[PDB]
Amino acid sequence: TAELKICRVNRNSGSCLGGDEIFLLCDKVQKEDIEVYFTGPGWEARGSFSQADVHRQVAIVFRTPPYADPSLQAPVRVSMQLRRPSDRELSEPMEFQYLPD
Amino acid sequence: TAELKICRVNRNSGSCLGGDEIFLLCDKVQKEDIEVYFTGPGWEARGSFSQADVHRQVAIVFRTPPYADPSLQAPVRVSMQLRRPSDRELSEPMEFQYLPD
Repeated sequence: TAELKICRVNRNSGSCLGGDEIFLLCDKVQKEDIEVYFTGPGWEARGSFSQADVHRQVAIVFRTPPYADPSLQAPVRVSMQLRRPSDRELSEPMEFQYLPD
Repeated sequence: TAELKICRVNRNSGSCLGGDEIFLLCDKVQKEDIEVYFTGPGWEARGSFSQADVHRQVAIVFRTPPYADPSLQAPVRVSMQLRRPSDRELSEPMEFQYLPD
């Protein structure tokens, strides 16, 4: 919200086993102070990427973490958004669906 | 090379039928003065996108053009570069494999 805005992603669905490469275009973030959060009832994990994975401050390339359930028979919706660890500011969520692999 | 540089892509392969969504991260570009130049023996096609697909001057999301031949029975490797129409500037080539489809 406010400052944190996801402009586009390459995909918004993905295996519950994690490891899907995600291209996230956004407004200015600071590689040193940024994270990509996945949230749902009883669960929360971050996408994996390095400061190096943040492109010109307006793009993040990371891998989705595995969902809390690897034995998913159907899709589970989860909120994916930018988190600034220092102040916990969150971007507006974007629906992500972990599906059965 | 110099002005033009492709930093990262979501994929380096796709249907010879074209229309695959590509996320290309690059050094700074002019949206009105930028194109994605696919080149091959006696062939050159272009990435389809609008100036709105250029995210903050350092990213382009485009649909690949179809390959010269739809009857691909094997993968064919072609070039993929950034091009700046105004001065015919070219970035170094990145390989892109068109696949049978």
